[PDB]
Amino acid sequence: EEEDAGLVAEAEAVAAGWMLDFLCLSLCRAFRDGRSEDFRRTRNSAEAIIHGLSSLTACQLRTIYICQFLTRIAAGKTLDAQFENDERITPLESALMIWGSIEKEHDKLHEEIQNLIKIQAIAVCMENGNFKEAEEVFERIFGMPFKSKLLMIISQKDTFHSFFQHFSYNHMMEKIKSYVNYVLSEKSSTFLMKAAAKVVESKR
Amino acid sequence: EEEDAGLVAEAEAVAAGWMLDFLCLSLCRAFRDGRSEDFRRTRNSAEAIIHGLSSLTACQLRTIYICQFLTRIAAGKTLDAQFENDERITPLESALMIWGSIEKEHDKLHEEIQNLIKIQAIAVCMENGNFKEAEEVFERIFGMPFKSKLLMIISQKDTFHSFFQHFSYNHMMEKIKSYVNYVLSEKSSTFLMKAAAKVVESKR
Ligand SMILES: CS(=O)(=O)NC1(C(=O)O)CCCCC1
Ligand SMILES: CS(=O)(=O)NC1(C(=O)O)CCCCC1
Repeated sequence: EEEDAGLVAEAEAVAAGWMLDFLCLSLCRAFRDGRSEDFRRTRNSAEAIIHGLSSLTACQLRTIYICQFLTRIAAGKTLDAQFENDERITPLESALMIWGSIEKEHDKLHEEIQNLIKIQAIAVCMENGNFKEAEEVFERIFGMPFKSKLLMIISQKDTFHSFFQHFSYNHMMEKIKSYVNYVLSEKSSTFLMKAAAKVVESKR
Repeated sequence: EEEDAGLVAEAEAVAAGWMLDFLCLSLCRAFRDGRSEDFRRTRNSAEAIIHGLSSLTACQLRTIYICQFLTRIAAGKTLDAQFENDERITPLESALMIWGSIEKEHDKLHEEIQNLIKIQAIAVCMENGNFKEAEEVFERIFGMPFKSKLLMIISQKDTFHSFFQHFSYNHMMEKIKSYVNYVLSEKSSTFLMKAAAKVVESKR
């Protein structure tokens, strides 16, 4: 009776871990494919599942950080979104924090993604007339050559600058999508997805 | 490329169906055990998963009605909850609608549960001083012997009546819990729960 409830709770924790992995794989694919509504609905599902979990392995915490990073990147142009208790931190600043917190290799791709988020964190403020806020974002990030070029653009209030077109929002998204392509190949073999794909293939 | 995305979407629909079944089993157990916070968190998870599903088998629709019925029963005393587009329909009235919509046997237990919800739908209004609303609930439900006894109690405004203690809220909950005990035994063999319990048992 007391042992039965204990065995049930452990089984629920096992199933929840499988649901979290599947939902991360679904979120990464939606981000890659640009399926905006599917990403929104899948994020709602991962949030709910995460609140029903208590114990997290190091791998599950990395998986959660991935969902969080993609959620902030998708909301990168939504300056009204508050992802941290400090109301000043913009969505791309919150993404940059999670990017530097994941236990992952700091390869060339990692650094390019980091620098593209830094430039775009400022650019999105400028492209909305929020020039004072761009300087405040700049001070929190920077905490050069590029550093002084960026301060010069904020100071000149030239929102439509050629620098923000070379290191564009679309370039940041494409570099992030190439990274998500590695996460997708890694989680394609998780339990729920593997068992679901096997049921589908058996009906072909 | 176009066929790959199609196979992925079908696998996601298969996994979602397994998540819906597991989450119904988790919700029924929480209701039975009286684990209020676990029920609230699990309901949040089933809602999110349901919004990510498009096709529903007849069995999945029955499963959803079960989650809905238990959700309204749990909110039975919360008269500020609006479960239908018509703002007048109280939570126990909304539960009675789903109870008469499930494709299930109309055994003795089914009818006892139906009649206990009818009496309590009125009683909860009286026990909050909402006497006019109790008469309005009574008219929508009824739409005797019991019928005239109930009208007499509403008319006398005797909120604390001996009738509402014999056919009490606790009796309605206990009868509903015995029914949930049958749903729990039926869904204990669903894919995700069976596979999770097997992982737990293998570590013992
Ligand atoms: C806005 S969020 O913080 O990014 N949302 C999650 C949460 O747990 O809050 C974290 C992982 C993605 C979905 C759920
Ligand atoms: C308030 S509710 O309507 O009862 N919520 C569900 C929904 O889909 O809205 C239905 C099944 C239970 C959880 C999700």
